[PDB]
Amino acid sequence: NFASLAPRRPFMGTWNE
Amino acid sequence: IGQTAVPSVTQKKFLCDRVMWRIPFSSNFMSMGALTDLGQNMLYANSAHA
Repeated sequence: NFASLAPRRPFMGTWNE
Repeated sequence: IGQTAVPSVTQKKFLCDRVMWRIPFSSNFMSMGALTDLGQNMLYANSAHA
């Protein structure tokens, strides 16, 4: 291992409210 | 080769080009996480080993 990680919808989407 | 073939010896080798040799600091050599168990075994006693 060489160290490598990340935090990981067809029907529209943007909804931060 | 053939029925006139001369006596012979065998020679053996390998190549491993773009690689780097690895030795994981793990209680067994599998990769079970980025922070290995040996890397978190001896945070108990100071350690400071040469």
